[PDB]
This record gives sequence, C-alpha cells and structure tokens, in this order.
Amino acid sequence: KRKNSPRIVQSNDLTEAAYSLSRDQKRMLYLFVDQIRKSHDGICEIHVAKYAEIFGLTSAEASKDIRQALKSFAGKEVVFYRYESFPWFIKPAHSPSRGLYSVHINPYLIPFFIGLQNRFTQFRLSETKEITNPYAMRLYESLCQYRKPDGSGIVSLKIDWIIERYQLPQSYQRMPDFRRRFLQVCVNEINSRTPMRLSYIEKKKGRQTTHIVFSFRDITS
DNA sequence: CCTGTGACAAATTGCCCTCAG
DNA sequence: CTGAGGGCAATTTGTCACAGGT
Ligand SMILES: [Mg+2]
Ligand SMILES: [Mg+2]
Ligand code: NA
Repeated sequence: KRKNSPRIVQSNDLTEAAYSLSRDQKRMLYLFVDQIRKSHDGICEIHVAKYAEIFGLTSAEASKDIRQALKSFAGKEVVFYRYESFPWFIKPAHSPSRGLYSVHINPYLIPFFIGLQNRFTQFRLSETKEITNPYAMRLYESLCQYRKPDGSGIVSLKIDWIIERYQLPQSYQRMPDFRRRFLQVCVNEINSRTPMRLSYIEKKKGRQTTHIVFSFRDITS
C-alpha cells in the first residue's frame, strides 16, 4: 500500500507557481505545506531525525541537507499566477535545540498553499521522496494535478509554460537540450522512481515543438 | 530555422570522517 | 549515541560547438 505515507495536498496555485527550489528545499517544502495544511502564522519545524527517517538519510546527511537548504531559501521568491511575488521566508531559520529547526514561512503564502475548494494536487509523499531532479518533482506534481482517482491521466503542457513555471535553465530554450537534459531525464525518473508509468508525445507547429502531451497510468493497473 | 551528440564546466549526489555534548 | 561540522569522487545537470536536415 501507499496509504501509510503522508498525504501531501497542495493548491494547484503552488503546483503551477514559478520558482526555483532544490530537491532538498522541495522535500522540506512538502513537510511545511503539510504542517500548515494541518492547522496559522507560518512557523514550521523540521526535526533532523524524522527527516532522515522519511528520506532514507543518515543523521549527518539530513542535518547537512537541511542546514544548506535552509540557508539557500534566502533571496528566493515564488510567483503565483491565475503576477504576484512573495519571499518564501521572512526570517532566517534557527535551531532552538539540537536537531530542531524553526522556520518562518511568509504567512501571506498560507492561502496559496491551501487554495480553493477543489483545485488541488495530491500525492503520497512516498511517491516523490525518491525523485532526485527537482524538475522531475515539478513534472510529477503537475501530472498529479491531472490524475484521476484511478491513477491515470492525460495533459498537454505548453513548453513555454514549463520553462517559465519550472524556471528551467536558459539553455533548455534550445529544444534538443530541453529533450535530453530535462524531458527524457524527468520522464525516466518518474518511470523509475514513482508508481506512475508515463509516456509523452511532442506537438509540432511548423518547425517548432510547442507542447508535450503526457499520458500516464498507475503501476497498480 | 530545425535536429542530435560530443565536450566541458558547474552542480549535486551519497559517502566518509571528526568531534562536541 | 546524534548531529553539526568539514571533506570527497563520481555522477548528473547545464552549456555550447559542431554537423547535418535523419
Ligand atoms: Mg505555528
Ligand atoms: Mg545531501
Ligand atoms: Na549528481
């Protein structure tokens, strides 16, 4: 089963937001949104020991992952559409005791994490915790936004949108590099590392490729 | 314009080791 | 013991020249 992993549930506004976070920062961001989703002033807490347990890390590496990611949030903003930009943190994180980190999520991000009535993305945390490339995590979440109860779905993602919201590096505006370093890589991780089985076709307009059309089912069928 | 691939650079990985308390 | 440090080599991601229209 996967029912025992924490059910991550985020607004589509966040699934579609424009930002650049590392894998480690997105791993924590899941836990933050989960904490905020379960009650708020934006003040969340990471334990090194539980982070290590969740993500299959040693204490030392989980301490390292968390400390370095927390420092890297500074200067990072997230832009929400459907244009509004917010800093993720409004205070540096601090450790009030060994193994514990207190973080100050911008309380104006809370609605954007929670979202509207039925416009949300859900996945068990187990589905995303073995993905390594943060862009593959972005792709996974977008796919999950269109997932049906039976774990299947189909969605056309425009490439300029992917580039803008996932904030892909500039060289991936060259479509061969997009294919090789983003698309094939992230689809391979999802197939290798999640319960989702994913294929895609490219949509052309004249000489250009404009959209990637993703179709997926769950291994459980 | 478009494509894929080789080559190189930068980033990131899981590991390793030390040591304070 | 944990976890806050500093460190590593191998691997992956990010970039671009070049060759050719597959
Ligand atoms: Mg609180
Ligand atoms: Mg790490
Ligand atoms: Na790597």
